[PDB]
Amino acid sequence: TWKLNNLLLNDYWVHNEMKAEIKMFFETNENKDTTYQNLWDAFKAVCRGKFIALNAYKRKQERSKIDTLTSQLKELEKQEQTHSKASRRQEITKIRAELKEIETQKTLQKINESRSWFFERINKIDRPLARLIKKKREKNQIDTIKNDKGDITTDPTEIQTTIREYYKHLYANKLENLEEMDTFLDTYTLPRLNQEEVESLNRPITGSEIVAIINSLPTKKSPGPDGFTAEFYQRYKEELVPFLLKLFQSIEKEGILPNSFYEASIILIPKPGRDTTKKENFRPISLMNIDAKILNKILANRIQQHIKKLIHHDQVGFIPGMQGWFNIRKSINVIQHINRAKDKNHMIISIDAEKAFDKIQQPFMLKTLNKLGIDGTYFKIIRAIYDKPTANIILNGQKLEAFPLKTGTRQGCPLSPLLFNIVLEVLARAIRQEKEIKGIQLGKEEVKLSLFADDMIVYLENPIVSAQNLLKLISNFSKVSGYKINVQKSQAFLYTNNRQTESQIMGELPFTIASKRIKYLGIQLTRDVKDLFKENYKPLLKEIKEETNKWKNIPCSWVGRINIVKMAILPKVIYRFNAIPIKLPMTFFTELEKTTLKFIWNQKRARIAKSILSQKNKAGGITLPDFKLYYKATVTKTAWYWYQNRDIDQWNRTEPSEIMPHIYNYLIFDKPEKNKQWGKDSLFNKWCWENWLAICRKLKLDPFLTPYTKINSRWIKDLNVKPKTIKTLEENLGITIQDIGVGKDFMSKTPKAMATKDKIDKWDLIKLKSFCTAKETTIRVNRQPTTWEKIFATYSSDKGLISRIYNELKQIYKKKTNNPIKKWAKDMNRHFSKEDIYAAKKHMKKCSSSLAIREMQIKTTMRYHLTPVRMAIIKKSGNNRCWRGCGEIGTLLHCWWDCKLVQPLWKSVWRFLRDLELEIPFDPAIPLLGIYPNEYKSCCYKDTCTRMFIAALFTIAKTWNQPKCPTMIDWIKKMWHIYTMEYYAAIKNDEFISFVGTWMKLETIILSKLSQEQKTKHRIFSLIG
DNA sequence: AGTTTTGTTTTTTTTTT
DNA sequence: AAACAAAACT
RNA sequence: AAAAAAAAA
DNA sequence: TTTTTTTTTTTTTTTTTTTTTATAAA
DNA sequence: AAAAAAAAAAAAAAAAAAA
DNA sequence: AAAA
Ligand SMILES: Cc1cn([C@H]2CC[C@@H](COP(=O)(O)OP(=O)(O)OP(=O)(O)O)O2)c(=O)[nH]c1=O
Ligand SMILES: [Mg+2]
Ligand SMILES: [Zn+2]
Repeated sequence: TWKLNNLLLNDYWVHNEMKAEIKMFFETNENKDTTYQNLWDAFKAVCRGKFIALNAYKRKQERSKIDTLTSQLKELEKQEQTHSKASRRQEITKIRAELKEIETQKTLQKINESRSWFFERINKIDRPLARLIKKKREKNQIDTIKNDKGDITTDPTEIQTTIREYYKHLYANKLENLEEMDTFLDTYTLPRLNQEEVESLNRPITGSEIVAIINSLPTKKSPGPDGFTAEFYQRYKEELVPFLLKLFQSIEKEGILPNSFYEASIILIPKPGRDTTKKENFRPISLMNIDAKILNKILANRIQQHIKKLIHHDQVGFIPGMQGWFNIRKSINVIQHINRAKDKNHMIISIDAEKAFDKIQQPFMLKTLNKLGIDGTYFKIIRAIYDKPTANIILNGQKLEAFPLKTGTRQGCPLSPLLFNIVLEVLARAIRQEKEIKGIQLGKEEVKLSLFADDMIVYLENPIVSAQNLLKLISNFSKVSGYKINVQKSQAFLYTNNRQTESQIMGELPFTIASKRIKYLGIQLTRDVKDLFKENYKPLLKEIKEETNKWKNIPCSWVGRINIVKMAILPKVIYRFNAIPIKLPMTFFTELEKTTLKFIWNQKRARIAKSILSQKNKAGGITLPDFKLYYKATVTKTAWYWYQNRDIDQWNRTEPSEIMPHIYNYLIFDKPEKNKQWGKDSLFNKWCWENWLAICRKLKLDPFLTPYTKINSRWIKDLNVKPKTIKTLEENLGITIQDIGVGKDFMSKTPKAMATKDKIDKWDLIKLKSFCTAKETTIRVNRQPTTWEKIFATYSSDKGLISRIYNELKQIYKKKTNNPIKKWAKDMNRHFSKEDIYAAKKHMKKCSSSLAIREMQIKTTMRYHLTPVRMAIIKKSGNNRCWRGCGEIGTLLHCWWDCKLVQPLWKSVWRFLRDLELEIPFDPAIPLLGIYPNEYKSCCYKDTCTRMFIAALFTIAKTWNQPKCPTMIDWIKKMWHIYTMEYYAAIKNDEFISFVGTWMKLETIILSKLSQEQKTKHRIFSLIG
């Protein structure tokens, strides 16, 4: 089976001829005889023909030389068999040399192109470094199956039969009781779209909507069964989009898809931590054609706009703007309520659907869409999509015969997650409506359910009655929907007063009772909340320690090991903070910091101080992660939700509250409280407040009356004003006191405000007028807002809060550090200005794109390298003399610049600089630090000089303690290595116009100095010329 | 007039189902 | 995380 | 070896 | 009820003690 | 020579007792 | 060397 090779798209000739047939095919073909649905499948066949012909001609042509050499050489040696001749043997030798030459040239270029790609990515958070810590990807091979007879069988054809019969049977059985589906849908009250919303679904597709979806398709993904990739559609989007538009307009009119839209390839993926030999334990993922996914993406984007009308906020899975941590914190709050309660009669149940996407009955799903009011061209296209889908299974690389999909949604389709949620929402609305299943009461809140996709947790009171009635409702939903609950995964916590009562209830119900803990959404829920640190955070420390110990000998530098900690450790640490922001002992941070540094410095003491690595400005952009500041950023983030006061955020309302249950609405940018018994038992919210207040006083803010203080605040409510007045202002003028006006501007800011000024209850206005015109009010409200205050007040999205708060916290807590650049200035007798120190820092960032070259420069500036002076102090010895043996004191400036064994190399470099006809003083600050004297500031040759000097640093460092001169030829080899890596990458990026500027002059000089012998031994030849 | 800072856009990996 | 664009301040 | 949402660099 | 005083915890600053054996390439 | 850790002080908040 |  063909697949498009994406490298084939790169090529100028291939693009030109393919782009020519795309135009030619449609202008010839497009006539009344044939529909677009057929015409589109005919086009794809022709286009697949062309690519195979163009591949073959390309691949023949590139060996044409070797064809001619091999025939020509074989002809002369074919004569050599009959008679042996001298001059023929000479020509044979000549041509046979050239054949071996081109064999070598092809081999080297393959190696150098591979190396160049890796040279750009090294030590970067990228696929190579990700793969270094990963194991090998493990192949998709079924060689053993547990058999229907109970036997283990490895006969391949019996494997191919046993798998196919099982997957064919799973999808086969379509329910047929359509009368009962109506009766259940009538039983319960469901939402509906209005006429304006419905018109938004059914509107015509347009060219701008298509190109937007093409631009966003993921690159580097497997194609569908017809073999075309996302990169094809992105490349020819100009020619294709007119014809794609004609296709979708034809599908709207008729509700008929092309035949290829139904095709998909199933690949079987083993589920983690289950027997592979059981056929029961594989996940069938489906590969679909990219044109079919472009249509399905259109439909999913349209329904997603409305989805918050259809789906209650108990469901957070797949929904835009929701967070999984919402359900975690709500659940922990409920468990604490049960722990405190005097009379315990309560149960908490975790439920998962078995094969949730595969068991959805398609007739019930289409009835549900009609019951919500979805009809017209949108419903017509959805019905066409489920009309006859089929799958082929690809086992051991061999493509089996295809079966119909009579049930389920495809797992691998963009439209499947939302359709599943809309069907599950019918059951959720039924459970909430039914009052003989009793929720738990938390002050004024009732909590029955939390959902995350197919994952369900249920909170019940009086379980013997409530649990039986829940099961009966799910039985009835199963009969119509096909939904089924997964008996192996399902667990409960049961709370009762006496052992006898637990014994009886356990006998009734089908569920498995968890004594200590239930794993939930990535974390452990504990039966008592006091256990919460022990079960979640102490394991996480132990798991990070084991993980760094395994990696201890990986072959990367401290630069790469820092990036491993960011990529692998940091995401899981942030996830636990965000789910469970409880108050953590400082020993947690001490253990986490020691472990992480011990890994980065390879169990030897640090070469560069963690203080210096803290700031991006220092050490060339390399920066260490600060775990205490990420913790603080996560804890204070909650205050953004307190200010917003959203009706969806029921997770915030459910903390225990004897005193002042509304207080969190009042805390932020609002007036202080004199009662200080609130949040006495709070797990999360009280600790958030104490962190918020500490940061405000660090900044020297007054947090209590601000440019952002709301009209709906305690300030105005302590004035005794009627709610009709307060809400009138929010409806008419704005949210904040500043929107009203204060002092001189009290209402007079705008004509619409002065028009309002008469509209208020006569007594209220005089009360307001006194407060707004007071002297303290005028000063406090008129000040400029800081950046900290803008984070919590201004932004409408929660997106990216941790990232913003962390960047503020690093400026607020910024420390003093020693500067190595000042110590260099003391080793030389010179002063460096603030402008020089800035130049050294900019050079340390901009010397190269590769981390390999940048690391060398960073190590040199930051005084990384050991010296005899340092070692004499450490070893408590007088033997401070140069390891090379020139007899002088081994200072760092001796080692790099002044040792007579190093000096002949640096004079070589300056002799090249004179051949470039530059002029530069002979001054250690220029090559080592990158600090040039002012006259040279404006020169354009700095990029060339940077490659010359860093090559010299590599040469000296590779022989650091050895009693011999670094040589000019070793320098030339390094400089040529860098030239080769940059050349192939430059062509790949088409940066080649810049590349020729930098290297072209330098390359001519290097080649002039070598002999033909040296050039051959070291393979030094021009890649530009 | 030049340099520095802020914000958006393109590219990586990890978390859940 | 990088680079480019845009606006303000030295 | 595919999909959706979220997070960080 | 309000104000004052004492106790505990956390953060910042300064002093004192200890280190690794060469490096880049891999 | 340089980095890290420990030690000591200072500051604020919380709780109790008296004005 | 640490990708397709
Ligand atoms: C993890 C994962 C999940 N999905 C979707 C589609 C199904 C639902 C539920 O997944 P689940 O693990 O319950 O699997 P399920 O089918 O429910 O099988 P079980 O019977 O629950 O084991 O999420 C997916 O598309 N890709 C994935 O990699
Ligand atoms: Mg499931
Ligand atoms: Zn020396």
